[PDB]
Amino acid sequence: DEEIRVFKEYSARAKYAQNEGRTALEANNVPFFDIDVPPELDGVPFSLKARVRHKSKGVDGLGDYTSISVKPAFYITEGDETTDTLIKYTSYGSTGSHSGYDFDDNTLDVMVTLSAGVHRVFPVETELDYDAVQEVQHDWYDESFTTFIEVYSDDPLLTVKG
Ligand SMILES: [Ca+2]
Ligand SMILES: [Ca+2]
Repeated sequence: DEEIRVFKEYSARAKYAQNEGRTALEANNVPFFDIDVPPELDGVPFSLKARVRHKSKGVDGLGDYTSISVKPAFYITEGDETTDTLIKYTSYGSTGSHSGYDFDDNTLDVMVTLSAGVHRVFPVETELDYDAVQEVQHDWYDESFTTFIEVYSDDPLLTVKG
């Protein structure tokens, strides 16, 4: 069995966000999930992933051939869920028009090194595309063309075996 530890699934489009700290993102209703890092993973790098869908064609009335640059990230509290400082994690960028075919879904795949205890994770889109700004007046904290279908880990360090 190739085990998968699911952390969360999201149906809503992820919001554009710069690294403005935990309080700012929560104020703007950026959904999150918490990960409780156990003592045996205290300060130990592990793999965190997301199934990511980019879909731009006609979204908010955007042109079907408009090129949209994307770069999803996790923003994760360095301290616990009550602290503000966030660390940025990215792994890929993509560009051009996006149809959002499930067989084209991308994978954010990062190495995360965290202290023991709870950390809050914000799945976000970090790239605000200028064509989007001009065509459909997208700005920071608007819903982007990026959706975190599922956040997960297939790292044996995190999964329940079976
Ligand atoms: Ca296995
Ligand atoms: Ca563009």
